Amino acid sequence: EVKLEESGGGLVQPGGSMKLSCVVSGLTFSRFWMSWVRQSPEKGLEWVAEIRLKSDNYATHYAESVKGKFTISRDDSKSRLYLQMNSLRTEDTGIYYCKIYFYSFSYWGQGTLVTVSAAKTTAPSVYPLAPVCGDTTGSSVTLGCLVKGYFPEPVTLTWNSGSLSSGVHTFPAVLQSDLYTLSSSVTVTSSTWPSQSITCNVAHPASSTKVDKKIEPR
Amino acid sequence: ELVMTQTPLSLPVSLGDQASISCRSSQSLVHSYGNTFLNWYLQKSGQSPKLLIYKVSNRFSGVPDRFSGSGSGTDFTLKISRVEAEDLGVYFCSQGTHVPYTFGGGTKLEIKRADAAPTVSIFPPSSEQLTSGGASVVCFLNNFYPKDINVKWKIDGSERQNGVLNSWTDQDSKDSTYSMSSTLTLTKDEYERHNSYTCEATHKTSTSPIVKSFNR
Repeated sequence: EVKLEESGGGLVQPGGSMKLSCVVSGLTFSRFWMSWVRQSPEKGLEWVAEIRLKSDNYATHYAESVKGKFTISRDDSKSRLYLQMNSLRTEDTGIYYCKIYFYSFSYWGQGTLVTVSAAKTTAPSVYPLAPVCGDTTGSSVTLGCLVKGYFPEPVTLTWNSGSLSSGVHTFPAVLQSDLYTLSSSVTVTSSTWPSQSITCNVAHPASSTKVDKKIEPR
Repeated sequence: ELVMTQTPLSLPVSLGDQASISCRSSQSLVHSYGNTFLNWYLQKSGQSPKLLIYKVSNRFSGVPDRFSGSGSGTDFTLKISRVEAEDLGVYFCSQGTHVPYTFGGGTKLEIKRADAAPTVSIFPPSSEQLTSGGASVVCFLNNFYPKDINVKWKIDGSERQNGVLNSWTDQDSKDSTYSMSSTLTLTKDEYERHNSYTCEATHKTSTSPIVKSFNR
C-alpha cells in the first residue's frame, strides 16, 4: 500500500528559500519517475518539476516559471524526493504535492502548505459565541467559536476535544490585511447545553497557541 | 503548453442519475500504440486528488464499474452511472504524454436535493472581545439548498455593511446542503452606538428574507 508524505512546508518571506521532502513507502521508489505539483484556489493544479531514474542519469524537467529557482532531487536509498526552492515569490504560495506514477498508476501525497509572505506570524484571539434568547428553547441550539486575527493559515478547531463531530460546521478561513479570520458552529440538543459543558478547542501551531474556550450561557 | 479544457465547470445531478464530464486537449495525447496518457482524478473537499481512471478508460483500484472513461484524438469523456452520495467533489483530467504535464480546470459535481431554508443563528460580541475594544457580530446560515444566498446586515433598521467577512462551506457529503458564516466587525464604541442588530438572508425558499436579530 503506497503512501506518499510531504513535509517541510510553512511560512517564508519573499526572496527566501525552503526545502520540501517527500517520503514514499509501499513500492520500489527507485523504479519510478516523480514530480512536484502545486495547487492554489486561484490557479488550480500546476506541475512544476519531474525527476526520472538513475538509468536516466536522474534527468529532470521543470515548468518555465520555476526554472533556475527550483531544484528537484531524489535519494533512492532513503526513498525520499526533495524540492529546493529559493528566490521564493508570493505567487509560489500553495499546497505542494509530490506524486509517483507509471503506466498503471498514480498516487499523490497529502500535500504541504507553502505560504510565501512578508507578513508576520500572529496568534489568534479566540472568542465564544453564545446565543441570547438561546436555542435551548426549541429542542436544539447552535453555538460558536470565532478565531480572529492569526497568521499563517493553519489552525485546528475541535469541539469537546473532537468528541462532538456531527452537527459541526467549520468555515474556511478568510484572509484580509495579512490576518486570517475563521469561525465554526456546533448544533446540539437544547437539553444538552448549557447544563453540560461545550468547549471550543483551538490551536495555532505556528504561534504555539492552544486555547480551550468554554461557551458559557447568557 | 498542452491545453486541457474541461466542461462543465459545475454539474448538478440527482442520485441515481448519469453524469457526463468532458475533457478536451489541444492535441493528440497518444504516447505510443495502446498508450494514451489521460487520467481522471477525484479530489474531495480538503483531500488529495485520487486516481479514478488511467490511460483513458482503465479503472484504478476499488473504482466501481459505475465509472467509465472514454475518448480519443482530442475529446475525452468521464461518465458515472447511478451517481452516489460520496461521488461529490472536483473531477480533474490530466495529460501525462507531453512535458510540461497539464490539468483541466476541474468539474465540480453537485448532488441535487430538495430546497432547504437556512437555519439562521445570530451571536453578539463576547465580553472577551468587548474588553479588548472590539465587537464582532456573527450570523450562521446553515444547512440550506441551493447554494445561492445573499446576506445583509441592518443596524437599528438602516442597512449597513462595512467590516463584513463572509465564508461558506463545500457541499455536505451526508445531507447535500451548504452552510454560511457572516461576521460584522465593529469597534466597541460603534457597537455601543446602536441597539438593534439584524442578519438578513435572501434565499429562494422564501419570498421574504429570513432574519434573526437581538438588541444589545
